[PDB]
Amino acid sequence: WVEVQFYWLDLYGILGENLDIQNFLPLETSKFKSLTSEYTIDSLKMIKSSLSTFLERQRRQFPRFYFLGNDDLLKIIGSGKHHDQVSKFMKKMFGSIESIIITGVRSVEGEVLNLNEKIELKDSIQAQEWLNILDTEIKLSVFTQFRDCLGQLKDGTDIEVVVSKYIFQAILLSAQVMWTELVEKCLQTNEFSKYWKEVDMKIKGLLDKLNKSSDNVKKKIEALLVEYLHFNNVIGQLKNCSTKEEARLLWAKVQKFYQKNDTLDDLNSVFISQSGYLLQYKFEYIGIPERLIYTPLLLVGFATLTDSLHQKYGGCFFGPAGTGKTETVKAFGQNLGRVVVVFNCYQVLSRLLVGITQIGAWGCFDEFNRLDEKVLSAVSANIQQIQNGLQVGKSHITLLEEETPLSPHTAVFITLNPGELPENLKKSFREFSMKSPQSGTIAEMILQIMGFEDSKSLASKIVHFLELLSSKCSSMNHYHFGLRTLKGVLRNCSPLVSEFGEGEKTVVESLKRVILPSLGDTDELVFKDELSKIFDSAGTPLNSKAIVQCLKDAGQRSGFSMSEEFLKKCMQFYYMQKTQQALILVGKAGCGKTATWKTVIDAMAIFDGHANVVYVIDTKVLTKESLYGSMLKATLEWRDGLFTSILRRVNDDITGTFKNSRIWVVFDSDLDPEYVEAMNSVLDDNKILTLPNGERLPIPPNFRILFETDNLDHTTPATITRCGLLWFSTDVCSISSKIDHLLNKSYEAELDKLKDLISDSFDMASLTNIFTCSNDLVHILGVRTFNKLETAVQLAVHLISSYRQWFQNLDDKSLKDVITLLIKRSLLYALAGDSTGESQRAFIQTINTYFGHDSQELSDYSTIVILSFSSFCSEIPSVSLEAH
Amino acid sequence: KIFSMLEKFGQFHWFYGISIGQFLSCFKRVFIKKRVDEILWLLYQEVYCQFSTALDKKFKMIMAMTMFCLYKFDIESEQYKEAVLTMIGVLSESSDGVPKLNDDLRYLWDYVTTKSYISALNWFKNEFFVDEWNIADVVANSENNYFTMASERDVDGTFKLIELAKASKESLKIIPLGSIENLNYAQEEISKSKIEGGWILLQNIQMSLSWVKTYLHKHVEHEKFKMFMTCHLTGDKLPAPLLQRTDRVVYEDIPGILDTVKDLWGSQFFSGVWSVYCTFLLSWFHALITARTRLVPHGFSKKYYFNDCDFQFASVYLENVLATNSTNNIPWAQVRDHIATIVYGGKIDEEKDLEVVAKLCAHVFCGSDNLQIVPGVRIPQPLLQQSEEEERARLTAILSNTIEPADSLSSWLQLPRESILDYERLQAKEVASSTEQLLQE
Ligand SMILES: Nc1ncnc2c1ncn2[C@@H]1O[C@H](COP(=O)(O)OP(=O)(O)OP(=O)(O)O)[C@@H](O)[C@H]1O
Ligand SMILES: Nc1ncnc2c1ncn2[C@@H]1O[C@H](COP(=O)(O)OP(=O)(O)O)[C@@H](O)[C@H]1O
Repeated sequence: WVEVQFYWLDLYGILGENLDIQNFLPLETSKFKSLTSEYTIDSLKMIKSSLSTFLERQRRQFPRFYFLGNDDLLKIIGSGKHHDQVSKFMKKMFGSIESIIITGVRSVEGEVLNLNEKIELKDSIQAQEWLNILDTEIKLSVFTQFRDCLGQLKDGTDIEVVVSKYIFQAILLSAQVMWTELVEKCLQTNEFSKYWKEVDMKIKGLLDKLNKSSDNVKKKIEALLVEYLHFNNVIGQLKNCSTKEEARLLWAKVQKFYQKNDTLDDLNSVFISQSGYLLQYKFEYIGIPERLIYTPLLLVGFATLTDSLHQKYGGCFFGPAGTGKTETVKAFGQNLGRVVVVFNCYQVLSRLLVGITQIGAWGCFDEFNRLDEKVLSAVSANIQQIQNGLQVGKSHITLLEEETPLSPHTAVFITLNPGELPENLKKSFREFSMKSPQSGTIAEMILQIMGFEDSKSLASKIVHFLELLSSKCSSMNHYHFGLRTLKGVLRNCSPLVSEFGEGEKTVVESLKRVILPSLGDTDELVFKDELSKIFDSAGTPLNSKAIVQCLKDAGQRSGFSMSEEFLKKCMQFYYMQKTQQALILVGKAGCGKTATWKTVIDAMAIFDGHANVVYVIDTKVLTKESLYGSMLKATLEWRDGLFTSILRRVNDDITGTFKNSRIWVVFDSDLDPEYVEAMNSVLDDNKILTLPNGERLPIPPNFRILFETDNLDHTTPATITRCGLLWFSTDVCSISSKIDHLLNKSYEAELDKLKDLISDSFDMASLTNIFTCSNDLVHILGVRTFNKLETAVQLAVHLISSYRQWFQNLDDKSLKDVITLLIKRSLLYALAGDSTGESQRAFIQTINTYFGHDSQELSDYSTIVILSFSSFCSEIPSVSLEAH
Repeated sequence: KIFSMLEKFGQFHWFYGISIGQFLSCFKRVFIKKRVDEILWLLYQEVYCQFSTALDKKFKMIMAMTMFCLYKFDIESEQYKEAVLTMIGVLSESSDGVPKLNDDLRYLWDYVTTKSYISALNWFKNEFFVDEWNIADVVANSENNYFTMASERDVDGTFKLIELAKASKESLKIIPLGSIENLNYAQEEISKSKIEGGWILLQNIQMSLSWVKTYLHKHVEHEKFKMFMTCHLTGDKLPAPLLQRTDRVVYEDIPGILDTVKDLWGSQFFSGVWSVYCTFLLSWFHALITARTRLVPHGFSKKYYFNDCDFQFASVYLENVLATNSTNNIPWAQVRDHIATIVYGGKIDEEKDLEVVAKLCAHVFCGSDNLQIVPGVRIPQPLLQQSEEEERARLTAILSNTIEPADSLSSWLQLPRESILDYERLQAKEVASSTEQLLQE
């Protein structure tokens, strides 16, 4: 009833409200009217399947609406009057616009765009018309910002005032255009020093504007300084050319931007030249996205992509992972002022492919080798059909047995990681094999853009240090020393400069805070030795007495022991949760993980005075539907899962406590890729949660996520690198420390004299001997004695507590003998209790010979009866079993 | 014994699977063609002449030497048995010692002493297997109608089947695939030629192996009807029931270089004198790199596959360069870099191959006053008063008069002789080790 009513109202808002759209399917609309008058779910589903042709025509009206499924698109169509639910899901439309401000639009990362002129809105306007109007308006706004930026720059105005008003795209490509023009004017003569100095003072003034700017302005200015460093490097190389042949070759290799000065068109008026090859700029808004640091091999990849795409043939990359192929493709695409869709590896894939070839955008495939044979063959056939249609100049293509128009600018890109594509693809693709990218150049330019006074030498030192680490440390599964880790280190250097300053010390401290938690023990010693040998800074200890005092206070409050390894792990966790949001704690079973982060919670609750809320959740115990949600297909009903309910309750904040408290949601189970890929949107810097119903639940900055696991064989390197990975190489305690903590815990769960006698009776001298003797004993279901101390304590102290009723009527020697016998029995049934009878008697003999002959020798069948020391022979009851 | 050896060959590779009815039909052909020693000799000759063309060159030499060894082991004495065994051992450098002392055996020892390994391997075919079979002899003396013509890459049988169809005056139909329209056209052509006959060509069917599994198993005496399909020896595995119902033919890539230059320049039908000169140099370089491709141990380090696509893209690039230059100053450095690190080095994933390709590019695209492209002939630069037809005639005349030397794999590709002798010695070692594995088992 509810599902039928909801579907009827949705279809009424789609088709019944609007006129002159029922002509395509008159019988289907008549059936819908009949069922609406009668009011069913099966008929509604059959109609919505028969309305796909009408839905296909609707998607053909505005091809940019094709990127969604059926449900999201019908939600868009139904809300065609309130002008809502469309701006919210704008991220999936263009990839660089999050919402609509009609005054303008707002980017995903947080940049606002202003239209050239307003667009009138009415309640009788269908979505496609004003959507296309908005697309044309934002494009024309980019064009007019280009032309006024060119007018201002040719007038003589400085970049610092232009960059603060317009969009990054316009000023970027304007600077590219004027750089091309002035390098050409320098090439017509033999003068290059003056333009080099001019761009040098331009870079310096842009840095001086950068150091006192807000977040969006800082991101835009950095995204401009990467290309300005490119311009500086190119002009410096051209000045160093001995002959004009080398200068001409180097200028032909690098990109050049030209604008036609006679064409009346706007979108077809800017082209890109590289070694005589022309590519058409698209002029699509991108905001301030990530800009790759430019390297000569990046320019070679740009050149070969241009050479491939000139002849209507797509590009294709292959090589080892970590060399930067997908990011190279993305930088090339957004360099042309257009957004390249990204595929992560059949019906949905083919639908996205046909949408791409009917929109004219670019398609990029990542990690192409993880497909089954059938889907691989079908995808290869579809790409071959698209590429043959593009080569033949066909207006329309017979792809997926539908007649869809083909744009001449459609391109398909595929990346591979060999150690393969079929014959038909390699007959119509060009393969490129990039080498290891120069981490020296990337590091040097990112350090220069971050204002490091010693950039080239420090970059060379840090890449040499990373190479030594990769060539000297162990070959562990989670060890990644590629460019991702270096970029993460240099990104985490940003909050540390406010306390350590630019130079070697900040780099060393961030290198410690990122690398050192993820290493083992001998790897940690190798890292420390290499850091001491290569880097000059010895790492003087900063003033952190308050936090270590708070950790020690929390440890003595919870009864924990403050061993230096535990302090090291606590400091690593604290410094790693200062910046990183999603932490992973990895170690052996029962090695002190939950205790570690609970101690951190208590210690920094004391330190900050800030309230803490903990929601302990096991990953594997709850299923996927119960953890997040389950779209009940019977009536399209939504039941919130535990994590999603917690997020909704903390977003609502009815009580208001969560505005002044920290909330952690731990995941205390083995990591499952099926359980962590569902929250990959929370994982990165987006800090947003996706849902099956499509809700985008924000995550507050104090809402931290934790993971506890014992192994990392079944965890992908993608989540490892994005998370702050903490590794527990060994146990965080001594045996005496754990035995004392367990004694204190059960005490909390002549009493003082009894406690003193128990604590003194657990003398470590003979305890260590018997523990290392039992460690050599074969135990079934072999577990460490560090996991048997709990059983020993909880048995011994409970036996003494139960026998406490007869402790006021015996001598001190008898009490000592009783205590010793109970301790011996508890340690027998804890340490050697999981071993054979002969080994049990051997451990009895070892206990008797290691606690001294003065103590009461525990027999193999000894017991205490209500009190005297008896043997188990006398308690056997004779039984007289009956016949039947 | 012969069938056991052929079963071993069929076990070594998925394309050599030999049935038993084929062997019995070959034995029938032994008596059909026109005392026990004569029958045995005719058996060996006919079986080799039928089952050589279904193997590649290395297995051709292996089977020839093994058949000669078996015949001489059964017929001749123990001393010749030991002599043959020790020559095979010294071919693989496993048994050291002179054979016991025969004019032909002395010729073998002379060839082994002179380290002419390919001549020593071909001596068996020169001495015993007098008769040879080409593709025309196989297709003429075959009672079937479905043919598989597989080969390595860097070569195709399209022109060979064109020549065969011209020789037989039959209308052939080359049917490329890649689209569902191509599949439907091939299906219609098959359904037509199953009624009206005619020779039908299929090319590179390994990509359409799925269509093979869909259609050919369900599908498979008309006059002048022979269906041809072309596969790749390095491709995916074909079905065994499909393979056993058809005749198998392996084609060998040509060993020459000047023939490749002539074949490339005979298809570049035309941009004036400079475009033609650039296309001529590009055809020469494509031929030289394709010749260097097959020398996998020494010239290169991995068997790449440069088809005509990269040559076509380099031609387009040279056309675009020549269009944007009115000063008659060709940017030799720019085209050299673009060929070395994008065109003929884009697929390359190794540094050393890039360095040798760049060295060859500098040797070919130097653009000197008087270039010596090979030690044999030198191509002078064009003058400034010529049209396209005069340059075409001059280039064709300077192409025809060149002499291909016996050391073209060394002098033209600029490699030391020791590398080629080591490669030939390694091939001899592989052949001898394989035939020992055939012998002792
Ligand atoms: N100073 C200490 N630091 C850490 N753990 C301690 C300390 N003293 C005692 N312990 C022991 O640590 C236990 C807490 O569990 P612990 O953190 O060691 O396990 P865990 O590795 O989180 O376990 P799991 O692998 O089952 O998730 C306490 O029950 C106590 O016995
Ligand atoms: N010019 C560049 N600027 C910034 N990062 C780069 C550049 N070139 C390569 N990278 C690095 O390439 C790595 C990612 O590429 P890659 O691992 O090949 O993608 P995939 O895993 O999808 O194949 C990242 O470490 C990125 O830092």
